[PDB]
Amino acid sequence: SQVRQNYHEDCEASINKQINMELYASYVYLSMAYYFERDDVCLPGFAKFFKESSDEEREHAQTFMKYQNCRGGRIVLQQIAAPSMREWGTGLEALQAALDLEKQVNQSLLELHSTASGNNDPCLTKLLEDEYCEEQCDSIKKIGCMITKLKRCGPTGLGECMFDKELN
Amino acid sequence: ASQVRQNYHEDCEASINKQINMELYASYVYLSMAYYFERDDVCLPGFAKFFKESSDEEREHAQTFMKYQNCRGGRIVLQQIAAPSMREWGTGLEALQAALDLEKQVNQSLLELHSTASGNNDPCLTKLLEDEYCEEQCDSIKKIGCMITKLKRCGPTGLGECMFDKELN
Amino acid sequence: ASQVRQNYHEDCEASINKQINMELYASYVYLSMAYYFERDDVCLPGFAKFFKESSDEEREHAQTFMKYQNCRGGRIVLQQIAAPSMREWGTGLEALQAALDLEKQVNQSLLELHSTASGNNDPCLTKLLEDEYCEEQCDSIKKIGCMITKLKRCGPTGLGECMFDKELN
Amino acid sequence: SQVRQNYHEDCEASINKQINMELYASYVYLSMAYYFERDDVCLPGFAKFFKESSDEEREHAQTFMKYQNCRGGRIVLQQIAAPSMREWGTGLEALQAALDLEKQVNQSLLELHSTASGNNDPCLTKLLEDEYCEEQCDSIKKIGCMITKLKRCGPTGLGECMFDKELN
Amino acid sequence: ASQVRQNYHEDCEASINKQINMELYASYVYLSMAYYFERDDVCLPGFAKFFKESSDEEREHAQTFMKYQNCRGGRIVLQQIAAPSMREWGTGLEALQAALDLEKQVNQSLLELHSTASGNNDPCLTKLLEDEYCEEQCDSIKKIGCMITKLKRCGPTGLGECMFDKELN
Ligand SMILES: [Fe+3]
Ligand SMILES: [Fe+3]
Ligand SMILES: [Fe+3]
Ligand SMILES: [Fe+3]
Ligand SMILES: [Fe+3]
Ligand SMILES: [Fe+3]
Ligand SMILES: [Fe+3]
Ligand SMILES: [Fe+3]
Repeated sequence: SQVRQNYHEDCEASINKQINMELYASYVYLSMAYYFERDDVCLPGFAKFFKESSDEEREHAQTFMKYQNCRGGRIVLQQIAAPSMREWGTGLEALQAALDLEKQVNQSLLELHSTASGNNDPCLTKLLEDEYCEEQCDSIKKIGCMITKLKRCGPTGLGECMFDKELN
Repeated sequence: ASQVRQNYHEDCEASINKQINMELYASYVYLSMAYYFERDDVCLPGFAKFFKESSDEEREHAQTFMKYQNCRGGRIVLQQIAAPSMREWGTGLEALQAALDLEKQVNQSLLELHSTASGNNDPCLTKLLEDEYCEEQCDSIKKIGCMITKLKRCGPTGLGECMFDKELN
Repeated sequence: ASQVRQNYHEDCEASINKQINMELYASYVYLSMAYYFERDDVCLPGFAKFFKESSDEEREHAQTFMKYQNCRGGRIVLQQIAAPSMREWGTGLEALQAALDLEKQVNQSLLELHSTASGNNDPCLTKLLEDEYCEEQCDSIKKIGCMITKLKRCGPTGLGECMFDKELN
Repeated sequence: SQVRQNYHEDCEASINKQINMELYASYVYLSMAYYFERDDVCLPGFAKFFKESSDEEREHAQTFMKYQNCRGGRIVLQQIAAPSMREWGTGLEALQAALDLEKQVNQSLLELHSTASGNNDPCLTKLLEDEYCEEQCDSIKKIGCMITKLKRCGPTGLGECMFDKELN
Repeated sequence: ASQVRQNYHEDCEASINKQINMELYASYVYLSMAYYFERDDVCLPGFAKFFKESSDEEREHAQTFMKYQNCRGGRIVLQQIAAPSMREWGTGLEALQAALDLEKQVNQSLLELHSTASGNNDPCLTKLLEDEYCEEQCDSIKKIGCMITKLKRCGPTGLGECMFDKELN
């Protein structure tokens, strides 16, 4: 490829798995979002929050797809796994699953940060610092704080309603 | 002496410096509380905002006594600012109680500053205390006392703590 | 530990807390310089404003590390803020060379933290550390260096100190 | 009380009597105001002036009530005496009674200023200087000047009419 | 007496009248300084404007005490305004040190009035006196002190006097 320069083969394949990981995480958040719009659940604040996180994750994937093209590597998209669950239980259990999801996505980010370093691609490591750090710490903290807040407000009943309203 | 020094006693100057350190101390305390309420296991952003503002407020009060020192020709002597002895503030209610006690300590020290300036017939010092550390310091004490009262009523824990923090924000 | 914690070494936590203390101390020193230049026998409002803004900036840097400590689910442990090395900062030039030293000292501590953060596989700490030490410390250490050169040229005392203080303001 | 600090018991009770004194003075001015709206009197300038002074005094009372609460003392409101008169006579006699009223309210203010001083409440004395002085001297002078002016303009007849119009 | 009079000692009345005279004299002196610096062999318009505004301010202070005298139903008794101590005020620095002296002198008389007002149980006189002596006399005596320090630093004559006069303007 005419633009390819100092782009290791294994950085190329790791970028493709991060793309799949973000598309998957976007799919989970989509599952959670419409689970909370069910008639027997009906937590619209939760639903909006997970709709947006699913748009966010789909945007992160496209960011890694654009970086792939811009390095002259070639995107390899695979199947996107079905979400592990269909019914996410309570609002609290959804958030705990989402925190796990976010940590799973960001562990995978670190694994790609070491592959970028152990191949001397200074500018893929530059980009990953602007994902895995730049805003990852703000996002992991945000779900952590939501969990702390929901456990305080009382994780069921009226405390779950009040938490929903201040999400929305 | 000084150019701009006119009816300014020595132990007024040393009490002013003691007051500067006290305000800087209280500012540090509030800074401790502000970022405690931003820990991921706490997450009381309304509490955090209130104490961050009280921290800035206390710092500006320290600077008011610093300008007045310079202005009567005294000399600012700045000392070490001790860290709060206890930085696990616990609940929102425990922090408000510690804060109320802090406010009264600062105001006790000011009140003793007011007697020393009385036994020196430095009416300017007594006036500075009156124009700056009384109209709103009786308000700062009352607003905390009133937050305590509200937090107690709403229930000091759980859902009522949440709704208190919301109405604070 | 804390549930948001992920890849955060214990020695990084302690070094962030040391850096919070350095920035607060930095801020205290600049507070001293600011009100010393507001003394009725000094009256350099340019220097005074400069150090008072540097003192605010330093306090802001300290909160940046406090926020970050909370990010990674570490524990802010605040320490006593030492009294500044002196009270009389001498000429405007002496105050500036002391400030340059103080800046290099704070930046030195960032470097030790930077190595510690690199030898612990913490990409995001070194990213944060790298920005503060490099991005704008080649702003602030350069600008104080130029002020020192400019004040030596304009003449470090007398009329030249006056004109420097005006062009600062 | 959790906020109470350096607030002597006798400053607390004196604040309550000043509250009653201001509510009383507000009641007198209300009497004077509607006396001057009587069909056989009909001095609308006088009436407006006394309506406003009755609002003013009711506001001063509330100021002392807020200060009581803010020091953590407790408000004790008593009966409010009927005004000493029903018919205030001429405009001039109303003003002379009002000057007496104002001096009676401000003497009571001084008595509370000495109690605040002889108990070392620097910040109750601070507040009373912002009532008994801040504007008391301006207000006592204003009624004094009105009396001087009405005696000049001729205190009865057309001079009373002219004075009314420049009040209004 | 007068029918608005209430709690107003006879010796307070006489001391207010003395203070009216001091402020008018103060104002006259500053009038001298202003037009001396407008002489064709002096031509310092900065100093000239400064003293001409101080002369207006002093005249305003005098009317403040006149108004107050009327408040308490005392009698304004005006006295002859003495000629200023000289006509040639010398250097800008000498004029400023004379102004500092003049300000301290007027402020001295306020203090004697303050004690007289306190030893006569006149809370409102000392309140008024306290404000003028303290509130802005730590404005005006400090600002002249800083001008004196600044003019000594910039060099009290020659080019430095020029630059000071420009930064005044
Ligand atoms: Fe993500
Ligand atoms: Fe304070
Ligand atoms: Fe306060
Ligand atoms: Fe810094
Ligand atoms: Fe800096
Ligand atoms: Fe009244
Ligand atoms: Fe004056
Ligand atoms: Fe003056």
